[PDB]
Amino acid sequence: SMTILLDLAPEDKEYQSVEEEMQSTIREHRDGGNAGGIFNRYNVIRIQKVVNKKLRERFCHRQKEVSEENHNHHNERMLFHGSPFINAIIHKGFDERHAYIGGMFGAGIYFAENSSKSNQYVYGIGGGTGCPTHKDRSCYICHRQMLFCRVTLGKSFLQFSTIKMAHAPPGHHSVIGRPSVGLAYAEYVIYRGEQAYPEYLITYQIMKPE
Ligand SMILES: Cc1cc(N2CCN(C)[C@@H](C)C2)ncc1-c1ccc(-c2nc3c(CO)cccc3c(=O)[nH]2)cc1
Ligand SMILES: [Zn+2]
Repeated sequence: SMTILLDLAPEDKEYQSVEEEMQSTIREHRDGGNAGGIFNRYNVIRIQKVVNKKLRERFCHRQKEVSEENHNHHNERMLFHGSPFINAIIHKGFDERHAYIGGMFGAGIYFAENSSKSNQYVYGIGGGTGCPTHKDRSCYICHRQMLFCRVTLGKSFLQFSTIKMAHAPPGHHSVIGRPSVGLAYAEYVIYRGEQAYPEYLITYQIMKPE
């Protein structure tokens, strides 16, 4: 459906809040930077607010159903999502028919509290072949994009190791993978696309350390 992208000004508190969450949640990955590249900082190019009436309608309708099953609590969290399918997401919304089958919690839609974890999926699973132009997973030239999303978690089912599932457990609305001594970083899983709204579209580069 019809999507409008509104540019946030770098001087605005809103743009600054999104960049602060993005920059401050960067951490070192176990693959030594193979999937997302080697960097300790991003160069934020643009931050846009995604406006889509039909997506907002579907998200708000689902929030009400979740609230009803969760003592009138949405349990909403702002979380990162990196994907080669950014264009489809901002126009058509998140779709569980395009879930990550290979995911450690089964065929769900995966979100991160660490921007660096989502950066590992911008070009595909495991970084795929990298940027389309230079076939480089650590490309410092190409402008990357990721989303900072409103995610309705409702009643979360907490897990610490791999358990493949198709849907959240009975009475639950999401699955959370927690880090332990185990997972390196937390993973947030929804099994219904309408439980996430792609609120912010961030255009950035990973920065090559000096
Ligand atoms: C589902 C899929 C198919 C595909 N394909 C292209 C080639 N082909 C067209 C098909 C084979 C299909 N490429 C990428 C994805 C995909 C996209 C994003 C993620 C993703 N995962 C995350 C995780 C998983 O642990 C944790 C934390 C955060 C994230 C995150 O932000 N994003 C996973 C997979
Ligand atoms: Zn490139």
